[PDB]
Amino acid sequence: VLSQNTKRESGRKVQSGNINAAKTIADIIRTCLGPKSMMKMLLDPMGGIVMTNDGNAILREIQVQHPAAKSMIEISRTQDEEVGDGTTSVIILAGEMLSVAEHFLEQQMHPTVVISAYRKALDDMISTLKKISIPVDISDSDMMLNIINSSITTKAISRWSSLACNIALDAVKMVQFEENGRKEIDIKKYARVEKIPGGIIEDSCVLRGVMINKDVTHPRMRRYIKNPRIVLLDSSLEYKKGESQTDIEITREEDFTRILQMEEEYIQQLCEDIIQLKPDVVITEKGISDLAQHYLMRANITAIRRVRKTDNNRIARACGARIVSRPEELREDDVGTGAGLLEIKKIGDEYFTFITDCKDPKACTILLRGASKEILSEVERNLQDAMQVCRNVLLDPQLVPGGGASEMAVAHALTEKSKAMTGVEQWPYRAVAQALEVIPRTLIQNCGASTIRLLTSLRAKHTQENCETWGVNGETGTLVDMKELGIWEPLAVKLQTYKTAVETAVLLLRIDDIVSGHKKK
Amino acid sequence: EWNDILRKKGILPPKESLKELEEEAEEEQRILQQSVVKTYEDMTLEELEDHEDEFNEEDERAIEMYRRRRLAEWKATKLKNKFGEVLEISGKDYVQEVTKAGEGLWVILHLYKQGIPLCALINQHLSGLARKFPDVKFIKAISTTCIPNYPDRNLPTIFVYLEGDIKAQFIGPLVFGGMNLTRDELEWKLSESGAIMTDLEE
Amino acid sequence: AVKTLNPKAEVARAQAALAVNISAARGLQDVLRTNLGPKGTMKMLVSGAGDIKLTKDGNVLLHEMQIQHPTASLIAKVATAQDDITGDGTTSNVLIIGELLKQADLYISEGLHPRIITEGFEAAKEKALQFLEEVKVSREMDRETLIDVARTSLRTKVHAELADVLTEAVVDSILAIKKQDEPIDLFMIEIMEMKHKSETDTSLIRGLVLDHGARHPDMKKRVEDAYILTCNVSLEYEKTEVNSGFFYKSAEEREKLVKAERKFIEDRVKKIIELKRKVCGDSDKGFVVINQKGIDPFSLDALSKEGIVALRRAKRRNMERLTLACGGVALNSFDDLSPDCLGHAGLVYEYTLGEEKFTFIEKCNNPRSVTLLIKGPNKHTLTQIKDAVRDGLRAVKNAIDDGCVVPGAGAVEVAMAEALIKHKPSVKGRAQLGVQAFADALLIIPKVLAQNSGFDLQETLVKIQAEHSESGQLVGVDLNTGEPMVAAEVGVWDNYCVKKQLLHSCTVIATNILLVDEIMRAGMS
Amino acid sequence: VKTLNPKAEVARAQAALAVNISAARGLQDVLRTNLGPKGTMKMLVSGAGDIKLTKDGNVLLHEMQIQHPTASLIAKVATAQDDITGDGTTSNVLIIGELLKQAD
Amino acid sequence: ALHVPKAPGFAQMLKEGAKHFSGLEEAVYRNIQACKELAQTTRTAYGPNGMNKMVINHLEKLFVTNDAATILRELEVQHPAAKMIVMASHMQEQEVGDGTNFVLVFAGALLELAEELLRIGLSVSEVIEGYEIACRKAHEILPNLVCCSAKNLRDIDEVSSLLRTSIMSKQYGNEVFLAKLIAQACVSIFPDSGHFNVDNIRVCKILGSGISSSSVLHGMVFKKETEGDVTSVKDAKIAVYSCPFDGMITETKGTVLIKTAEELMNFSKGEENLMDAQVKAIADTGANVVVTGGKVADMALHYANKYNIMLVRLNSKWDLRRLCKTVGATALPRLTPPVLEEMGHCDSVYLSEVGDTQVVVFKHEKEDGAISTIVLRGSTDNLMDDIERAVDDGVNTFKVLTRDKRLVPGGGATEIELAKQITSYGETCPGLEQYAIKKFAEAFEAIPRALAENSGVKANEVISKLYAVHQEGNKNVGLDIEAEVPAVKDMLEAGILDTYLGKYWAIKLATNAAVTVLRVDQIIMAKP
Amino acid sequence: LHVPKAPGFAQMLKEGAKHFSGLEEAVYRNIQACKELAQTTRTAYGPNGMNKMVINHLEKLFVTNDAATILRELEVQHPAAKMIVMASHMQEQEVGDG
Amino acid sequence: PVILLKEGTDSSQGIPQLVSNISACQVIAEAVRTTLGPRGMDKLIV
Repeated sequence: VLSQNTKRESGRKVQSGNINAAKTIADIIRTCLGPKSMMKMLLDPMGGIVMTNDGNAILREIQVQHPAAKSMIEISRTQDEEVGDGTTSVIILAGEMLSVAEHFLEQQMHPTVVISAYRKALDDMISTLKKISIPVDISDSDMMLNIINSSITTKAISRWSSLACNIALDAVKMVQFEENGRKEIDIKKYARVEKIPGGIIEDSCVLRGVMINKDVTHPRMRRYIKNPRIVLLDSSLEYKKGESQTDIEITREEDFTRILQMEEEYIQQLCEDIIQLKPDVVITEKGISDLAQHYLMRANITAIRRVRKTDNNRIARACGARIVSRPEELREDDVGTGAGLLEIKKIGDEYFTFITDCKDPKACTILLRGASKEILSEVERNLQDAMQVCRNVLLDPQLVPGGGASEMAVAHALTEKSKAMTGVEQWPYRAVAQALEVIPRTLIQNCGASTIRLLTSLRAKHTQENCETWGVNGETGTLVDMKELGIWEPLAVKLQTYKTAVETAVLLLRIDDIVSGHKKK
Repeated sequence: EWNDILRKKGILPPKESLKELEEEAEEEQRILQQSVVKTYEDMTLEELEDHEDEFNEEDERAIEMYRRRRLAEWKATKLKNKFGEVLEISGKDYVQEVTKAGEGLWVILHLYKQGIPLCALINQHLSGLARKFPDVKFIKAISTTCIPNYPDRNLPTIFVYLEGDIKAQFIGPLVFGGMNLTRDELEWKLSESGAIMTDLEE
Repeated sequence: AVKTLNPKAEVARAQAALAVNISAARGLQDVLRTNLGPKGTMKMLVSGAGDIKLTKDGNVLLHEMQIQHPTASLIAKVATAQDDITGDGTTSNVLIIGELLKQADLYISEGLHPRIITEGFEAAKEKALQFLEEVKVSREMDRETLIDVARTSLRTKVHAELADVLTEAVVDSILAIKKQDEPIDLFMIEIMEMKHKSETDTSLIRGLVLDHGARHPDMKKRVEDAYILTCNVSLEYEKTEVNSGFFYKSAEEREKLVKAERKFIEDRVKKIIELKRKVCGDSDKGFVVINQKGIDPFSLDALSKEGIVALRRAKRRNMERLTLACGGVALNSFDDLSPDCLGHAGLVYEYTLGEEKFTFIEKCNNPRSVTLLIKGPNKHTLTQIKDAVRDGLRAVKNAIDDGCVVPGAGAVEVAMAEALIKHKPSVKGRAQLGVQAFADALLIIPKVLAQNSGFDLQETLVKIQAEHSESGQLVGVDLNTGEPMVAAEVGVWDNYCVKKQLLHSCTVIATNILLVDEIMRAGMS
Repeated sequence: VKTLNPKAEVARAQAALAVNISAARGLQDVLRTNLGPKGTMKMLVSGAGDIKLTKDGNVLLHEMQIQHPTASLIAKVATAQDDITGDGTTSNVLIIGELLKQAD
Repeated sequence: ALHVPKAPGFAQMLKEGAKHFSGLEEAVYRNIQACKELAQTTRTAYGPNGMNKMVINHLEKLFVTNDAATILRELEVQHPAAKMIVMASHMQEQEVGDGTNFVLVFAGALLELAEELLRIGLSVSEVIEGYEIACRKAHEILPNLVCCSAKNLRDIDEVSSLLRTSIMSKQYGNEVFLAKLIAQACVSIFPDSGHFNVDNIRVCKILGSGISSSSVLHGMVFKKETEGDVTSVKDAKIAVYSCPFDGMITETKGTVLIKTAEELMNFSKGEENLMDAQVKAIADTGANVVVTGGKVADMALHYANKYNIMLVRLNSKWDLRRLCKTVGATALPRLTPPVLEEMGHCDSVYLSEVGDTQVVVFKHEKEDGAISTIVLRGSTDNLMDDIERAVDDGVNTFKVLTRDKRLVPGGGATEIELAKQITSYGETCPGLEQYAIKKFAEAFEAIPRALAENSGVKANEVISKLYAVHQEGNKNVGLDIEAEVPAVKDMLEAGILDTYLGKYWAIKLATNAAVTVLRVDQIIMAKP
Repeated sequence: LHVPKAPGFAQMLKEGAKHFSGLEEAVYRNIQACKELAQTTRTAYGPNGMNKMVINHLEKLFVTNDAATILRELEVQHPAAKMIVMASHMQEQEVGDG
Repeated sequence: PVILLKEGTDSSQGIPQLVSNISACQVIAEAVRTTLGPRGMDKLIV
């Protein structure tokens, strides 16, 4: 028969559990968006201490028994990887609109017509969003700082935006590059995020160069150079142990001292081959013996070893240099230049190499002076979001007004097209359209001010044109035009949020059977 | 209510018990998590070659002491690497190595008749093992000259001796039968004899 | 809520979150107000093993008490970052944060959603920061300035006579520095830990002191004048890296192979002693060789057959120390040799401390590396003195960095209080309320000092505030009779940038604490 | 004083003060919502599966499973007040707890 | 770096057995959802298309119950709001009796609409007055919807049709047979100036053949066999006795004192002769049966044999009281013969066999009496229980009809009428309370949807048709769930009726339960 | 007969965490413990200084009249005892008698 | 939250139960599927 510990359930209870868990999870992270946001705290299963207010970064930190919540977490990380902001937005949209679907499901409905209503609904509202799409040129720095401040308005570090926002844009350009003249690339892995504890927020900014937490490898080397000569090697200077085994049979009177002489001579010849194209700094990820450094002290090289592989990539990209593997292949074109300034400064109680670029960089490294690793992590996540949106606007010069007004605008548009169409799916259609504006009521709750009157006035104002930009002012719980407030969000972000929430709803509204307790095979 | 009043007075129902087992198990589970960092500096012998990713401070007292113990360990282990070729001694001397073979040194006393892929593959596996463990005395020979008219249906028989005491036995192919038998399984069996400490899946 | 999904989920509501955070912070501030100031209590923190440490330092106080609260964890983290950056008055940080949250509690007790208070605190912080920029006074560093700065900032974590002797020793300490280079860092100065004698014997050494003594009973116990050979060359025996062995037919062949084995150490030793003699060795011209690698007893005896001085296995930073103390150029191979690499030392001797034998090098002409020696009754006192000297040198560095010293002992914060009160009817609204308490925030700093002194709080407080209000100057707190009197005139200051960073961090952590809405233990399902 | 009887709870001055303050805070904050023609309506469940709907303070005090010195004093005083006058007894506890909070 | 402790205050004092919920976003919603699903539990069936729900109690009695009142009596629930709702239904059944599930579904619809509106963002008070205004509007408008009034409660087919409506909510195969039986029983005892009582009707279940072989009996039937050697008497004279039938034993220890032989000699003789004198005096009244409840003496039985006297012994004081009520006899405290005025007279008494079960029967051929019982034949006890509760619903219907004759047609017509008129009224109110009026109106639209679902019929068509008909001008037209296809017809001509009082009490108790639920804001649960 | 402990410092301790505060707890307790320890060995190091013996965990016997060894082998759970024995040890490292 | 009814209930419904009813009855009949009829069989139960 069937095995013992396998429980199998069906009927209404499974969808009941699904919708209840969906609304539950949506009812734990509601109050974190808009200017009025309330800063959450959570503890990792390990025992760490974190605090954040953006969705998936913390929703990754929950273990659950029910499957639907794991599906929710996967949706959250999908949104995190795709857009990096408004993570809570898609979650709450999915939860509220599933809640709307629930009541309708109770009333004799079957999921086939429901999912058909989703497909037609999403098609219609995406088309409407295309209609209301307006492009704006991306060549203005003031625009980009405005959008960064709009995004960070949901974040508590908005205080320093005046400087901080600008910092973001800097990286977005000073890493920007294109392979062979095409396929423009902006690598965040090349935008290494380093944070030095202590210091005010203002002292933190992007440096037109590369930052590494290392120091000098020998006291008697210069600790400052204006223009060093850059070479990168990927082989150790210590004796290489070959591949096979020989076990030399010392038969004659003496070969051991001869062996040591040959060893030091090989080291000498390779080191002098390196010196042949006179450098000023040699950098390598491998360890180095004393003899190579001693030989380099005649050439006064900086002699830095044991660097990180991605750090090698970043430094090479910034300098524009190349990477060698043999001293013998050393040639001219590989040695890049652009090291406008080099320092080894003692910061706090740790050393850091300060190479400052003079020429064009194609990779950035960040100094982050703060008060604690958790706050620095917060600002790092938020600046990552900043460059994310900056590059998103770079790729697509589209904008629509922020503050959630477009939700109600497209809701009214779908209302009119539901009037145009004929069917019974118009009911769930308009219902999920009403689910769309869960955001503004959430914003009002964050404000804690009057709700119904402003909601109704907003609703009346948006059923006609000329008000689509006009939105909800969360600063003081009022209604204003967004042509002047400044909150503006890219088209692709809201596109992805809409698609993600709708597809999650479509996924969660098909199951009929659950079987639990089976074994991996 | 009534049950807990019972509990204060009597023990006729059991329901408050066994809630300490999982408690202690979780306590030990959290406790055993510091063993990874307790011996981080106490296991690797290449950490000196791991400069610039292992150094934060050098107290030069216990750490030079660690070099001293490490070098003593290394010299002790590499002074014993003397083997690696399975050897064919004759039956005339046999009494002199069944007994005079050194105390504290394991002896894998292999007996065989060449010709069957069973014995040939076993000889191959042990010879290859000699390349890995040169601290183990391997012996191979023809059992006929070791034991007179030995039954040829009882080969290859593995013998494990030390100080004339049989510690492990593996008699005939009844425990090695099959060309599918491999390197690691032989090493596993000899480890199970108590001579070697390694790890294997099965 | 999510507790339905996870039966093992601990959930604390927003009000519950605030309540627990406030309880934690109140406990922290109540136990910490016992610490700061030269009158703060000194505690016993003992681990399970019995390791005992007696301290007035807030950070080590944090890290050897039994802590349990995630909010308390964050408090300790930020306070530790502050101690890392400067290490002084760390208790002030956490006391400020706790009492800010307390006043926020007093006001939230009347509704009054706290984000308004956060923004009002930001504005008041900005205004007070400008006020601080105004109020600070600049005087270029000198004997009196630095000695008084050290004598004042030192007692936050250590007692009086030690403070005086430490001030004298540290005045003698930061003089081997460059004129305008700022060469000061912990990498360059060293601290000796030796349980030898009482506290009245601690001093400083411009030269260098090493814990390694003679490897052989023929060495020299004292060298009048020495020429230093720092080397980074392997002198001990080594194996050929291809594992070569000896194959011969005769025992005399074995002898010849032994000679072949030894020839390389022989010619290295030959080169070294030849350079030694060529420079000179005659007529009490001592020679010292400094290696960080092993030495064979063969090499040991070969070099010591003529009574040279040479040792082994010092700290890797000691090679920098010696380059900037003896002056001789370091080396890694004898491919190139010249007497330029020779260092100089004006006096070398030894003194065996118990089981351990010590060497001392001194009489350095231009010492750029100096070391500190401290001898105390036992381990706990020496750890405490080490922490105290570390923080004191931190304070000396902070003072000599800039040329602005702010007055201390309670004047500047009451000044900020009155100035913020003046600015308050300009903050535009109920945020003034918060700003009000925000002023009351700084109110704690001499209050705690008044609390520690045993004087009744409100009377001395209103005395101080009236003294500042009537005048425009900065009046300090008396710690002998409580009578208000300005403090900058007796040599009392505090680090300007330190208080800047302090206020920054305190405000940031205060808003982070106050903005919490949900406390979870998600996981372990 | 855990030596004369090893099993005995001994709390010093601040300990007693703090526990009294915390209990009073909890009680007063709970009872804020139970006065006026627009107070919040409380539902209670006895130790049998029987439900009582109350707005009375003394009922709430003597239906809560609360084991505490100050809470006991509160229950007794409110019982006497309900016996004698029996109206707006909420005011009693509110005044007492608020004065406690002030003097704190 | 450990688990979050408890806050100083409430979190240090809510006992381990004590739990608390505060704030409707986490406290009240639990109650709302609990009651919604509890209603859904019985929402599966009522009326013409109900289905029996076999339930087993913790006492291991198998209750095959489709009566929502009996269901809830069997149900054991531990949610306090569920206790509120179930007691509300209990008092409702006490006042009216039939269709207790209607109150359940109405309260569930009201509570789900309440959850919806309060999730929108409303406050408690304004919407409370909204429901209350809608309720009083119903209070006044429902009497306007009273269509007819029952007349004279006497014609047998009249009362049969009147009660077959409430019976039809029960067993559906054929109610008209049970209608005939219940009408025959009830009309026979029609009070003139007194008050009709349910104790005036008795019940006699008998395991046996199909229910069709059952009838009614004007009188009483009991599970006893007479000690009398005679069995059948017609126009017997009944001497009811309340005293123990032995020689009356004095309340104090009475001791025989014998001195001489003759005292022993005459003792038994005089004793039996005195006993014979008493029984002869009793016989002189002309009695043909003797009824007593106390302990009986054999000498009396032998004497009765000597006079050919029927003897019957009962065992319940209820039996004696009801017998005196139906025959007019009296509870005699002494064995002395009564007078003709205080005795009961019966047309015929038998020990009649009823299917291999023997019972003492008191039958009046005039069939007037004062109490009538029903003979029941069924293959199982649970069938007896179900039919018995159906007859309970019918008799409660009749008894409330005697107290109030105004009629309302059941089914679905009145529900849509009330909903439509409440909506139209809500079109005419200003302020923040019209939404509550509309929600109150749409609360009892579940009744049409419930009928549509439990009849296995799509509900959008039927609700649209109902609203179209109600807007057309037809006001007595409701659902039709016998054709098993969306269609409507007027309940008035369908015989499906009801009384204004039942519906009135139902709605008023439903809204009282709702307002009690909604006002409550804090929850403190004690230990199970 | 129900009373909890004060929230705050008494509630942020570990389960095994113990504490003594003020003149009451910390001061009287350590003073009495130190007096106990001093009185234990207060009958030796004299012309008549009476030697005292002890057995260790290592099951080795020791008959000593100089407090050094007997205290160094003895173990305590009182931190002030650690302080006084470390003071004696420092004396020993200085001279090593009395 | 808190559960509606007391613990220890069971709730299976639908066609599952209906089928699960009929089958049970069947069992009993096949236990006695040979007795009546002038052939006649006999059981034994202890």
